[PDB]
Amino acid sequence: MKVRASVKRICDKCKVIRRHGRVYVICENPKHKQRQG
Amino acid sequence: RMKYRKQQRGRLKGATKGGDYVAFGDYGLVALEPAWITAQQIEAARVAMVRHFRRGGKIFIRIFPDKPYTKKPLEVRMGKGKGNVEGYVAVVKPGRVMFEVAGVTEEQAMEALRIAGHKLPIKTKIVRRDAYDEAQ
Amino acid sequence: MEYRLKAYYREGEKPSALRRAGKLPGVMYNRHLNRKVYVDLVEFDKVFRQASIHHVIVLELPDGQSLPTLVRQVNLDKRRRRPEHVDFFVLSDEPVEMYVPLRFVGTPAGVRAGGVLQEIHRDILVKVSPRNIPEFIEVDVSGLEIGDSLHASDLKLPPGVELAVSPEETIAAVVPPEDV
Amino acid sequence: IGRLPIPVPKGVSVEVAPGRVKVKGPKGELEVPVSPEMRVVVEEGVVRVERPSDERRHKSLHGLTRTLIANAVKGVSEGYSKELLIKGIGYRARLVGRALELTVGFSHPVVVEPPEGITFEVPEPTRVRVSGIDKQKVGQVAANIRAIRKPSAYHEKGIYYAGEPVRLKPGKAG
Amino acid sequence: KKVVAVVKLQLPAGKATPAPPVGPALGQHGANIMEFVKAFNAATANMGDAIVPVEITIYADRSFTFVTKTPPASYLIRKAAGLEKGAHKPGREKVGRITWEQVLEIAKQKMPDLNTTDLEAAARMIAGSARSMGVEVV
RNA sequence: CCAAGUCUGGGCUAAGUGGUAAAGGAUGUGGCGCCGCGAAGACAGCCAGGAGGUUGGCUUAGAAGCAGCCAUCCUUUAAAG
RNA sequence: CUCGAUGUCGGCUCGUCGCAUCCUGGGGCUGAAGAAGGUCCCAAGGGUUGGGCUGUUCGCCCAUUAAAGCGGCACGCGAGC
Repeated sequence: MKVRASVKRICDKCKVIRRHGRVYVICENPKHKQRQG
Repeated sequence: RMKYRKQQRGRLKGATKGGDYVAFGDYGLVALEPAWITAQQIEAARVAMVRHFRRGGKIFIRIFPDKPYTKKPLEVRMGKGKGNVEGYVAVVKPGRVMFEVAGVTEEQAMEALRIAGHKLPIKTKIVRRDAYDEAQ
Repeated sequence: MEYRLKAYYREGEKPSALRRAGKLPGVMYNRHLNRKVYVDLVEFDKVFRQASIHHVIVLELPDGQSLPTLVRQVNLDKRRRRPEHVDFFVLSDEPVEMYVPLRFVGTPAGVRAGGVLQEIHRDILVKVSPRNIPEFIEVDVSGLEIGDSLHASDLKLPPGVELAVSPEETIAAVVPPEDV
Repeated sequence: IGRLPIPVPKGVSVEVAPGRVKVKGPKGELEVPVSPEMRVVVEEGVVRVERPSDERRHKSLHGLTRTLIANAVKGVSEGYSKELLIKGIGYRARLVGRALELTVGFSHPVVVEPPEGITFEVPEPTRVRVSGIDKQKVGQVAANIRAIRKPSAYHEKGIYYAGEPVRLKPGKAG
Repeated sequence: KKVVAVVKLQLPAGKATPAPPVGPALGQHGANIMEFVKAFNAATANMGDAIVPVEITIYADRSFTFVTKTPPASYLIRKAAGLEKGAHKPGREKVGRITWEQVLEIAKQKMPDLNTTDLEAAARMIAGSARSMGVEVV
């Protein structure tokens, strides 16, 4: 899941993973592909 | 918005600071870098707060919907007497005392405001007085 | 309790340089005697902060002249707050100008009643009692709804009694966040 | 203090080379990398990673070279085998010698060929996995197999590392 | 598929298969309506009109039931007390309000199963859960 | 490229920012104040218990935390949801 | 700027970049079983029909199709109709 902006974790244990400036949240919930990079 | 019964056509253009500051409940929105602001949008924040809160504990206010603007026509050429009044707003430009009580006893009120504004019309922050303030 | 480190050149310029240093301008005033001393912020503040220490004076040590002071005027700088100049009064004996800490128990009957929330107008009081008043001018009242409001009247003047303000006007009241 | 501590037993051929620390044990003189400032020691039984400063880059670096060569060696002591469990009524597992095999994708020609330290263990074939030598290389290959037919968190006929509890997405009506 | 362990069932003594807690409930959860129900009758039938809570299953001691264990706090309080359903709203309404002594008394009355049991525990719990429903102190 | 230090001195980024933009969103990077804590020996790592009226309000088919509108306590130490 | 002058619609004929991608693939996602859908990020390579009526580009209808995309260049084109 992508959104140029917003990404604010939610699978509650939802993770702030820095990947090439790629502001991406990694989790255990398909729902949370937090892609804002 | 509100400014009911005014008195005249319009203001104009300028601005750089003021005199908003104190506190008044300690659930405050310190406007920061701005200009006027839609009395409506304002209502936005109004609502925003109102709802966040468990829907009752009453907030306060601050800067009034005091001014009137015109885009003049609706989109024509340009020459009328600047006629028509179409927007009505508040005018705060140097970080100000946007006053929002309510009794949320919480960074909850914080939140409601927080975004009401984060949204609102600009750059601003929030807090509570801590240099008190003495009146007559 | 408090203290400070002295001034020289004031009104503005130098003091500014101070702000820079980490020291904001200080006006030292007493019944018709006065000179400028200077503000080292950080701690200045801490104490200030006390607040109870902003209403109710304390002892400032400056060059050894252990003296009594309260805030009587100050310029906190809008642009970020903090100050533009800090002003105090060292006091002999005659304390009349007192805006001291006010507490009261609004013995619930508000938000735990009509939902009504309690708005406080005074929170603090400005009356008299020469160099003698704590951190708690106090009162209280269970009435918290009906449209209820409590005033400078009912008041309830403890120990060193001395209303120096107005014949009522209210201390505060119960606002219907949603009626009652 | 604590970001550089390891013991180097076995008579391990734990020896510094030209830019690479060569850790030799069962077969492979595993190359556990070396940066110019890091620098390290291995005396009697003690193996230590050095810290030529204490900035972010280095600190991580420490954790690295340390756990890594750490690996290199503990490894060389043994070799490295991978614990993979195939499980799926839709799959078969047989070695063939130097080759994959196995299938669920109904056209079975599944011919792989264990790169190196990698050997195939099919005693099952449910419990069936691999062995390697190179900490990662092994993991990687395992993933290779796994993924190539594995996923299934709603109905499952797959290859599973240890066999993580993996999701259980319900279906039609219920 | 069939999860096996004591299933808690809150019911009306004298009765025998409450639609909600014993109809489906017992049945699919791990208990059973009519039979657990009638052994129950045999028992809770003499204690049922101020709240009857029991946990049941085919359990150790080799039998069917498990433990009949004092009516929930608030339910028995009110149930000895007076009005009807929950006070529609507690705290704010202040519609149901009991009396000190009266509280300590019914308190000791049912007190037995009390967590460790005592006068303070009984009366205090009364006030607590009492308010909880709408049974405030007054 | 074309005249003149690929000066010296102390810093910060490293995206090429050099070489153009906001609201805004962040375990970037570096810098300074308030808290809890290693000997009421910490936290991440990790053993075991995750308590007894709690499983009280409308819906009550269900809030009987984990449908939703009210409360916001009682017993009791893992300590207290 | 342009008038001692720059020929403006539509349509031909021949086009040429763009991607906010219609069709093509690669994709994480689902309120994904399959299938087929819908939801975003990557990628312009190639592809991107015929009629009808209307001077209309637009558009509605006929029959298909993988699809039968939006739009840049005086809304490209008279020293080429």
